[PDB]
Amino acid sequence: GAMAPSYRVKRMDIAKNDEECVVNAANPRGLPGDGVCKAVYKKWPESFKNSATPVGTAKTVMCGTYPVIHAVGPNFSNYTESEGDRELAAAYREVAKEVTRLGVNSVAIPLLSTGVYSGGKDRLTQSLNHLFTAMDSTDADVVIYCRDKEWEKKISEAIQMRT
Ligand SMILES: Cn1nccc1C(=O)NCc1cccs1
Ligand SMILES: [Cl-]
Ligand SMILES: [Cl-]
Ligand SMILES: [Cl-]
Repeated sequence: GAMAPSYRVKRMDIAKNDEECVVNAANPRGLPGDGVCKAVYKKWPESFKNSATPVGTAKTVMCGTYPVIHAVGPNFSNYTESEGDRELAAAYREVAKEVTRLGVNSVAIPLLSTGVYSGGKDRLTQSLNHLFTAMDSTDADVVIYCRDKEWEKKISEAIQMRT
């Protein structure tokens, strides 16, 4: 575990993370995809060998010894708000199980279902709160990666509020 488990947020490409493993915002088919997924495909393409997994699940594949946790959030274009909310919560719970299983002291994690799977809605708070619900019982340092300057501020505020 980390000596004093923390949450942090950085506004930069998660392919440049300084953590012991990464969470991919994957598609269910293990395709290269777009946004975070495409960045992860560029950096760790070996990790997409048999990475396909259903919605609401996480599947870890090594790139060398570097774990890539493929976490499949729901596409809110296809799910009802209710069912999507349940699958988004479930994907983060599976991430917390994988992070624990791997024994890492740190993890880089994007906000699932906030990009092209958001169904055109701002889901920062929904996705971040499900992240916290899952990760709070883990002792890994969690570093959340985002690209939007306003999101960085809001994620940072949400973290510092609970400290
Ligand atoms: C941190 N990062 N590295 C590369 C691209 C991004 C990013 O956060 N993009 C927006 C998305 C959030 C979830 C799916 S796409
Ligand atoms: Cl960058
Ligand atoms: Cl997304
Ligand atoms: Cl963002």
